[PDB]
Amino acid sequence: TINYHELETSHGRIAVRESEGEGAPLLMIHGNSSSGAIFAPQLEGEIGKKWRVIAPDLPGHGKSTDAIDPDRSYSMEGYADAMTEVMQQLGIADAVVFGWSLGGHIGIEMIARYPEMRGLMITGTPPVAREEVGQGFKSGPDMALAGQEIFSERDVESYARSTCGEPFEASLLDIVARTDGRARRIMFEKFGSGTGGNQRDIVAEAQLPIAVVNGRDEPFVELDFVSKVKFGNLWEGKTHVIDNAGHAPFREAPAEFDAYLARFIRDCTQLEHHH
Repeated sequence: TINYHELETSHGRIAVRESEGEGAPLLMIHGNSSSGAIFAPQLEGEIGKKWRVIAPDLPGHGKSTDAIDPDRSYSMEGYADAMTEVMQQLGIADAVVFGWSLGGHIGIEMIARYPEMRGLMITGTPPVAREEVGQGFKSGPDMALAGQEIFSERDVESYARSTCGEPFEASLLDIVARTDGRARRIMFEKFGSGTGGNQRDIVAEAQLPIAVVNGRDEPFVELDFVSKVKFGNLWEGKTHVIDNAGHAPFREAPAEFDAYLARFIRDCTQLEHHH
């Protein structure tokens, strides 16, 4: 079973889901207007059965409260601070981190804050400097929604369908509709303004293994750009692409995604470590 509990943090009350796996811990960080509940396939499947999968809800998302201070919390760096505080409270310093989309950007910001991170996998995330946003992302009809505060019952359906892919479930509406819209607006403005660390430079200089896994039919991320990004230590020496998946391969193509994630976790935690 999945163990659910809530943490009182400086950012607000944070909802946390944990699998019962006895193995090394994996923090999974959800995307913009999503929730850790999206990682059901990993929490409840083979990944969560073996490893201790931790899937919280960001402030303003899911079953977490809105941020005590939106100006502090709703940014890639603010979320990274919140997740670092969560891991401190959970007593876990050496998790492997998986970040989906916004969660991948948060994971990149966590590299400086969480130095014993054993690896970072990013999916739906182009590491970009602020001036590279146009190169790293695909312009499109749903792109503006990322930073749009007010969602109607539509501009909730469109967002949910494009970000989560097949299969669509009504429960996805509940998740997206709950999101504190201020979090979209403030995060987006701050990212475009470079209030946090330059993500291009961070991943180029990072020594920990970074894995990059995307769906081939990504509607938001330019895969050609991603395949050209410099990483200090790119896992298996290339960026990886899963056929018949878009923005959310961990739910669209779970067995194939899990092959990458399991192999990455094993490599980052179960191999002899040298320098």
